Amino acid sequence: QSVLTQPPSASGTPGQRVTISCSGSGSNIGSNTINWYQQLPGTAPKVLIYRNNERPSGVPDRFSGSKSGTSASLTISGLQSEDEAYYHCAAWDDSLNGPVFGGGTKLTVLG
Amino acid sequence: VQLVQSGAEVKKPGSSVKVSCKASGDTFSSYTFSWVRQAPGQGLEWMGRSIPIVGKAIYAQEFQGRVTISADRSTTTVYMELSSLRSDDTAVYYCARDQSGFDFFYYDHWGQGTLVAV
Amino acid sequence: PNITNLCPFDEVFNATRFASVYAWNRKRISNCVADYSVLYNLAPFFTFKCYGVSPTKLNDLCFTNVYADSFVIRGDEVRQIAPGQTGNIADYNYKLPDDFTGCVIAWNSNKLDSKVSGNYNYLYRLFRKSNLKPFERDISTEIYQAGNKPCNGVAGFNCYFPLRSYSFRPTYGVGHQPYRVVVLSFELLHAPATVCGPKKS
Repeated sequence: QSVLTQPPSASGTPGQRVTISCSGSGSNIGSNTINWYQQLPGTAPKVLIYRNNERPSGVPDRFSGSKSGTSASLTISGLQSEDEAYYHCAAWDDSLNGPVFGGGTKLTVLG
Repeated sequence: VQLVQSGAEVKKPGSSVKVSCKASGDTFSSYTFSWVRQAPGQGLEWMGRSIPIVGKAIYAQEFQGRVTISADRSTTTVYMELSSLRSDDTAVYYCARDQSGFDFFYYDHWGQGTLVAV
Repeated sequence: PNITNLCPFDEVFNATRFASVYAWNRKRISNCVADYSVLYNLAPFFTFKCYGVSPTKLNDLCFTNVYADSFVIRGDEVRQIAPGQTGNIADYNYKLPDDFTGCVIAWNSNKLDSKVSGNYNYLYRLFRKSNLKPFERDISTEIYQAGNKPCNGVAGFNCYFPLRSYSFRPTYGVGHQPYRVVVLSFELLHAPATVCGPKKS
């Protein structure tokens, strides 16, 4: 629904390196950094990463975020079975002077 | 931080919503506060932002006027008022606290909101 | 001339947070030995003017008592901090007397003070009945009744909130960016000296 397009679903097996990409337009994502967020099922969603390169306190470290112009990619190594959740990308859209959020992905951790 | 809000309640189309969010454990006024709704199991999209220091507020251009946001510094609280509800507004609402107003880090401290069904 | 003591100018000029113009946190320093070479040699000072004494012979002077007051402002009104100058910031929040003897330092700080969401920690008042006496704080948030109509409680028309906030985000151009402003006020040798720079030989 937003400028930041996003595939609907993603899959990952244990011990598998998986990659998820979020892209938009050069008006907002080509000139501003990207934050990534985790909608964990059923209750309050939690932050994943800000500025694509540094993480908050207490969060694990296997997440690896990177930015290349339009495309921001998060890579997960050693994915665990409790990580099945929505993953979202957000950025401060400067055209509308407000935050804009991605479509979201269903990360499914197959047993 | 310690964020709380009102409980979940169900309404009918054509009604109005008064909903409230409270923050404790920090200085309420110094931080601005954002309101974002999300349909159950759907995508995320921002609604508005409010300024406890002044009271000036900004809303989504697609939803100007029909919604309103208020803040109080003496009681240290923020409120939405929603008008002209419909089935499109069946969603959970989240009051987020900005830790830093910079691209380096923003929009982290953030609560569990209230679900609304119309 | 040893020299022995020191004074924390890195406490003020490198402070991570500054108060806004309505409640500027004046700090009085005494029993110091301050070197301005670490100050002046810094690169990004785009505005360094002084009035009472020349900025060259500062290191060979003694000061009776020094007040350093720091805050942030918009670039457009940086020229308004001059003594006797009028306008908005130099009339309703913080103004300097004509007999001012210290001097000011203003520069651009978009590294940290700039906020992509705008200024919602700082602000600058617009409404006040009387022009404030120089170097006087003002923290009261009494609602300024604009017209003849008295009013308390909430806002309205003829009833306005006395506070307005800036918005310092990177899209704002030069003069609209967060310019830190510090002011040193002192009396030039009319009392026993407690702070003097490194008396050089």
